[PDB]
Amino acid sequence: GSMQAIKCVVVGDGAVGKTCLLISYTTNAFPGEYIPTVFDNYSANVMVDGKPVNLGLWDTAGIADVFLICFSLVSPASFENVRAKWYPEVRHHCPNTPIILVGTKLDLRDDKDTIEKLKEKKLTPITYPQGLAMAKEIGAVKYLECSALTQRGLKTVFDEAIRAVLCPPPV
Ligand SMILES: Nc1nc2c(ncn2[C@@H]2O[C@H](COP(=O)(O)OP(=O)(O)NP(=O)(O)O)[C@@H](O)[C@H]2O)c(=O)[nH]1
Ligand SMILES: [Mg+2]
Repeated sequence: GSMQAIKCVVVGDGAVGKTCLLISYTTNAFPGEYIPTVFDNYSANVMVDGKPVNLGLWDTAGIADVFLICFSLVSPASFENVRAKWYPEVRHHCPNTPIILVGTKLDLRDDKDTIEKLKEKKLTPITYPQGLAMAKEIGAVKYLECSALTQRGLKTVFDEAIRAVLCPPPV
């Protein structure tokens, strides 16, 4: 053993939950404490489809094998920036590198008070069909929703980032 190294770079607007996504996945605990930019990258040794992989995860302020573009499901402004900023920025460096679109803070999309404070701003959470359509719009290989807090959807984000590298499409 013998494992494949895969580099994954995580981008998206400020406060969408990139750091908490990576820490929750790699330590299995949502961080209830301050996180100094001491760490800009995290690591996980994972088995996907019977294949041992060293997943290297690179965090940013909001050569990759795969990118995660993240937006908060309760921030329409972060969602618009997926196509306005993050997709063009990734594609200038890397025309072909797969992208996974990730909607974060899934626990808040059905949260009553987060729905109610948005409604004061004539905003509403991003729905699953809207996210899926934005993924098609930016040519993302997959669209996934997750909560770092509850860990719902969290493992699948990384499993899919890995499958995107290990199993590229025909062509
Ligand atoms: N309810 C909920 N809050 C979350 C979740 N993930 C992160 N948060 C909260 O969202 C805020 C931002 O999280 P953080 O991971 O620091 O975001 P970031 O994208 O790294 N920010 P930056 O780009 O500035 O470094 C924090 O208050 C954090 O607790 C989640 O899944 N659910
Ligand atoms: Mg951060």
